[PDB]
Amino acid sequence: NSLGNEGVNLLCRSMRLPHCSLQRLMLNQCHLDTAGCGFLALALMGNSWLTHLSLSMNPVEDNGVKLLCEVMREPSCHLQDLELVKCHLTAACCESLSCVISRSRHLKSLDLTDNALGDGGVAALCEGLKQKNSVLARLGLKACGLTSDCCEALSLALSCNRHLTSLNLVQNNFSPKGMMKLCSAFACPTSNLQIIGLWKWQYPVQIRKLLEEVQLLKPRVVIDGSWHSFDEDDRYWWKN
Amino acid sequence: LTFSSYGLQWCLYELDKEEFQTFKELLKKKSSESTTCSIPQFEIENANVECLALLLHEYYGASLAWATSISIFENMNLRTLSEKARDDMKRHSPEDGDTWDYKSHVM
Amino acid sequence: SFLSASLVRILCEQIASDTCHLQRVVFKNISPADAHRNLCLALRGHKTVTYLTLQGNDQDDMFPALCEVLRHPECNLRYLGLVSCSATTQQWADLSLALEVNQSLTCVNLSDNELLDEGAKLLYTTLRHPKCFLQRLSLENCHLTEANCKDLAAVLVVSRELTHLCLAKNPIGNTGVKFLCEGLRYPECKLQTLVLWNCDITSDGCCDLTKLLQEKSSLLCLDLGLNHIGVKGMKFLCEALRKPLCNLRCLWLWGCSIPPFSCEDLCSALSCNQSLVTLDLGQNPLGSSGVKMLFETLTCSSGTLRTLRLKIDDFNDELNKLLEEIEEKNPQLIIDTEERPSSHDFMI
Amino acid sequence: LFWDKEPWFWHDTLTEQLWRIFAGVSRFLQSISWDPEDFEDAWKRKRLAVPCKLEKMRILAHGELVLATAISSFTRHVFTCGRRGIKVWSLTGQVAEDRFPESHLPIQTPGAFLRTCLLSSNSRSLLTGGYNLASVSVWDLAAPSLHVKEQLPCAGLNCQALDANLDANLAFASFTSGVVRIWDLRDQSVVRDLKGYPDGVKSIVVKGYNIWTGGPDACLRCWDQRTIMKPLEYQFKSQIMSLSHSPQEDWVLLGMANGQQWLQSTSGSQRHMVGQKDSVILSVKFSPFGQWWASVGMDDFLGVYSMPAGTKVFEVPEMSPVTCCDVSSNNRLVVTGSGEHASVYQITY
Repeated sequence: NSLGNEGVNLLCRSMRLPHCSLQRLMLNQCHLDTAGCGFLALALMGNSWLTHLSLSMNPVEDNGVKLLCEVMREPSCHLQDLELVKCHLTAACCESLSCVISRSRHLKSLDLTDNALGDGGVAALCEGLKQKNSVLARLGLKACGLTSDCCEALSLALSCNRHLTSLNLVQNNFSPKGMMKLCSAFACPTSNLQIIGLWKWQYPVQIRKLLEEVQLLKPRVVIDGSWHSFDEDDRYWWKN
Repeated sequence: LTFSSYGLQWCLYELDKEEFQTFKELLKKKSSESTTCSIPQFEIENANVECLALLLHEYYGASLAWATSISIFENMNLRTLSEKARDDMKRHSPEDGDTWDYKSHVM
Repeated sequence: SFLSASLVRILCEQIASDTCHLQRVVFKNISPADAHRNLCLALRGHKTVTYLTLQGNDQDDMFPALCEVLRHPECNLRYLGLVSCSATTQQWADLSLALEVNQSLTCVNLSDNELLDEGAKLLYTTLRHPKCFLQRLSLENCHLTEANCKDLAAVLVVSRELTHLCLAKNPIGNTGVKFLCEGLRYPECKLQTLVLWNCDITSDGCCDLTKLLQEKSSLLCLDLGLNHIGVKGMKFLCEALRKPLCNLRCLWLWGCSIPPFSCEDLCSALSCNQSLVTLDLGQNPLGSSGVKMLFETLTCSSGTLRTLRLKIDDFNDELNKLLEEIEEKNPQLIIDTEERPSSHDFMI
Repeated sequence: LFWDKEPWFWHDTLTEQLWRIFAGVSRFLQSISWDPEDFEDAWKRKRLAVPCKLEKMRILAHGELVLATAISSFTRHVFTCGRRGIKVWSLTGQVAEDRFPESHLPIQTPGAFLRTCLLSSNSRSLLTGGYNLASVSVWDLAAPSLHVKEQLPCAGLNCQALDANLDANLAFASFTSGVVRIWDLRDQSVVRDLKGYPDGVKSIVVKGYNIWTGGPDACLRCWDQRTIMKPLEYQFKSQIMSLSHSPQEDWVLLGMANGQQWLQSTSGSQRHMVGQKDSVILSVKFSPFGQWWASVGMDDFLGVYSMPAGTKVFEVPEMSPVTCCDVSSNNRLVVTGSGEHASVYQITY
């Protein structure tokens, strides 16, 4: 719906009050911009009821995400799930998001799909996730143009982390050496990922048998390309 | 008459249910705009694909109904079905001693 | 030669002058390094030198001078030969870039150079460039391996001037020949001559080569040596030669251990074939029955081959009259029964 | 098939058990589905959606090196080409690997070969050509029995690329002497000749009045049929191996033989690389709806790419180099050919 910044501002003014009681709001393809994201940032501070927020397929640029991150970084905020897709992000946005992830305590889900984060942004995010204070539950990466060095850093990050459960790396170009590193990280007892997004058949025989060897270890893990497998039913059921 | 509507019926079967509803609505608009030839709205609504093709041919005519369907196909951003329809129209629309002894013995 | 500064100065001036008319030049084991570098610099832009071969004990500064010589827009040396020169990967890299820049030479001879896989990949990347006209190329005792062979198959598919190619003393027997078949089955390959020698060719390679030959392929010549292909390999080769479609011109068989039971099929094939022009045999135990059957069939048949060579363990008067019968029955056949300038090497 | 440990069907295990009894001594593969209502893939949360999954569902043994392929979805058949003849397969039965063609069309002539093949879009004819052959032959597929209906003459010429435009009843072919001929299928008479470039043109693509050709000389040319003007050249740095055209939007896809893919616009001279590999690209094919394309190269890989920027959605490995690919008009089946076999994959999304 072509709501626009004006409509988002009117909703913002309505949600500013403490007596609103709605918990989940979604706005995709609503012609948002940086100013609308600023309105949402102003409305979000001081509100404790709303929990799930989504802004996908909107050209909310790096700066808008910076405003949102600055707003969310105080513990007072009670936002758990935020997912934004196709928002034209870059590396500096990723550094700010990494600071958010390391510091905050209430966020439990995040989604970055069809964004050109590249290797630098993912390196910053790996620094963010390395901290044992983080409590992020699931992370969505796809079509983010990853490569060998970033996957090495990511493998080390996963080796260091314990709280993360679900992940996604599809439509990404990985060289065999990087995948060897990734699988070595996967097999470690330290990391307990219950869901992984990868296509087994996309890789050579050595890699395929390596993934199968990782699988026979930790029989609970499931590797399935089509993400959203065994995910919470409510997330998609609510929408339709 | 039947030979031409057979191909049209088989072209429309490619359209999906949502595409079929869009086709019917666009046909409603086309009929409303034109004044030379008219179609009832409730009859367009109640008809399914087979009745739609036969009704289209009953009112417009063979070539005119084919051309209308092709134009509407192009309008919905379908280009492959347009070419298939043009070809199927090109095909469905009419232009406007010893041997004798041997064989007896074998017998 | 160990030279001195004054001699080298005068000599290089003489070489660089317009009164010089050298067409071939060879510098090997020149010392010290500065003198060799100065000599190679004298050739920069020469209007008459069309050959050049190089060799030395130390090479740390050979490559800068050679690459300057090649990068020159006026150098016209048509043939370049590097022998036993030691180098490193960066040296191969800048030499390959120079050969990318160069537009004159058509024959390159790299023998005994300690290439590894990486340098081979760089040279191949140079050869796939759409603007190189290297027609002949030798990689002998370069210590290659099958993966380079797959890259070379890609080169063969892509390249558009390379006709002669030599791969001797390279352990690329089975997988290498499989990949070369993958590259040569392509209906538009241009290669005309391939050389295999001490490459560990076996029956599988013979089968693949036969499958290549039965079709209308490009290569006119094929060389085999130190390849034990006795029974199955020769079965495949002879059933290949028998057909009317083969256009192979020359076939070399040396140290291949052809037994008499294979020689019967060999003789049948020779009687059947009509397009081969040259054949070579040597070190193969054909002595008692094989030679006699071969000579008898040669007298009986009238094949197109002109030259034929063999070695006989022990001959008699009957064998001499058999040779006379071969001569009289067909006058155009020349038979001998007695190595760098070898005919193929003369062509490459 | 080859990827799995062993491909089994649902009735095959019962047949095996009954055979054991008689002699006295996921997990199951699926078949390919045709009806759109059966397809039943959930909406992501006709169609321009980018595919997201693949599965091999048959292997076709040709018996000799496969040079070209073609797939039809209106009829279920598949066409395979080799140096000695063409073989027609059927996709209606259920079997892991088939050895019995629906038909076989051999060509007998001393020193005659086949290189190319091409299936008209309406699935009613099929073109064929090769070296040392008297003429380019077209087969009639709609008739009750296969037979050659027309012969398009070319004496002492070696064709290497074929293309056809049915709206204007034209057929094109490129010969090794750098000559392109245009035939009018009604009369089978040559119309116009394009010449002047010795290296030849390995690939030709026709849309509208523009013929796009590219060859090892590292140039891409755009001929116009309405006039005798010189072609417009776009110089590249490597040698082009294949071409394809976008049906909806103005964009020409091409492979560079150095593992690079580019897009080129007809209206203006804009370029931008859309993918890179370590191998030689031997064929690039566009999807009928134009939102993705398939690529096959020398390093044993089949890949699918996304039109907007060139991101590769996924790819599948293989044991031997692939040399040709084709995508069905249903946008659901893709066929590739390596070694002496041809494989069929189904697209789901």
